[PDB]
Amino acid sequence: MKARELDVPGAWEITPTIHVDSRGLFFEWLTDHGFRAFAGHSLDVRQVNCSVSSAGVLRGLHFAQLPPSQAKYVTCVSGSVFDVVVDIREGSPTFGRWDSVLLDDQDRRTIYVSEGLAHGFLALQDNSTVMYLCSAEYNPQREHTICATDPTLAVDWPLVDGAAPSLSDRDAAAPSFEDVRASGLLPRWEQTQRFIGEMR
Amino acid sequence: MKARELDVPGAWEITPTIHVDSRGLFFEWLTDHGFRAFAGHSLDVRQVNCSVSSAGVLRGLHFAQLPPSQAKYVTCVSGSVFDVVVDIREGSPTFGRWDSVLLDDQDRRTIYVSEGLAHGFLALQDNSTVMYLCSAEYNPQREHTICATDPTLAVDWPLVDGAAPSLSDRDAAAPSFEDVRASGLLPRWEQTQRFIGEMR
Repeated sequence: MKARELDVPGAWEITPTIHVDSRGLFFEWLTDHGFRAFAGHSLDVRQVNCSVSSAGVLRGLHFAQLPPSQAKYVTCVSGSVFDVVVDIREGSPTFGRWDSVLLDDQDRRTIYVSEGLAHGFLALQDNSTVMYLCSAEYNPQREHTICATDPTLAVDWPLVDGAAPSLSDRDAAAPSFEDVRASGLLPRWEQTQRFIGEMR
Repeated sequence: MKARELDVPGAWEITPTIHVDSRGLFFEWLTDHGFRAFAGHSLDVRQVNCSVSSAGVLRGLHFAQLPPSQAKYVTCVSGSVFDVVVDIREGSPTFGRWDSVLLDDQDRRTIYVSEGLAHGFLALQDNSTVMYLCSAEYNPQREHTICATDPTLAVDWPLVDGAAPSLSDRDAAAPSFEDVRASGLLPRWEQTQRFIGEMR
């Protein structure tokens, strides 16, 4: 299982080894040995979520406060989504930068988003199903959103032929990256790096 | 999340609460609190597998030796499969009995199969995708198969319009339930119950 670190350190694109046969195909989405190899520790799966999205739906950008924050291991099992990770860790060398992975049912990649990072996606097709393993259960009291179209982050979302994204009400009213930063709610690089080190 | 114990004790059918909105739908597939409620302990996810199957493919019947065996939390995210669990635990009150759950992308149910049970499924539609969380990594040296069409177990598979199942080569040559039993490879109820108790 090929794992490539993204331009945001602590986020990875994983490409599975897909076994194809007369019955269809099989692959190992996660393995503890494969995960540990790139992440340096085991993924503690406390929750697994699934969404189905129509074309142009944008969910994000979410993060969870440290600790324990909420690491995400994210894949698309039908359709396709353009998935984004944002370095929101203050003091990080790449603070403010983002990168993307194309998740879909063709190459069946995954994005791993480690703790204190922000994540979201835009569904590129109808009936786009995303599953994601989380290192913590849903905790609306420590989960935050950043406007997915925030001009400081300036993520380049690939609009669908060629229309405005559909967002939830909460995601549509999300505060700006600068609002969140100035609220002292962004994770700190020093502590996220240390928290990941104590797991390793 | 509604959890109903099957006729095989230690296997459960889980029905999620599906949240539907303008974007599509979302649900929590697993939560630690929801899992613990019915299973009495946390699921230790060490591997997650995914298959895509065409109509009439039958995978099974697999089990893993205790300990730690391999508990499975199994769902269908596209298409539909008829999923079977078999009580292969010697000394169990329901030794030899089986039950089924219909997994599909409509009701989005799950089957939880605890340790020392045997599991399999028959895909009822093309492009039937199954994901499953496992409490242990793939260990071909402690994993065994029982003929899915074994006459002692006598599972009633729902053949697809109306043809023989397609099996892997290994599953097509699997030994009989009585071969496995007589090889002392079946799990023991007393130890599986005790192993689950030490986790609880």
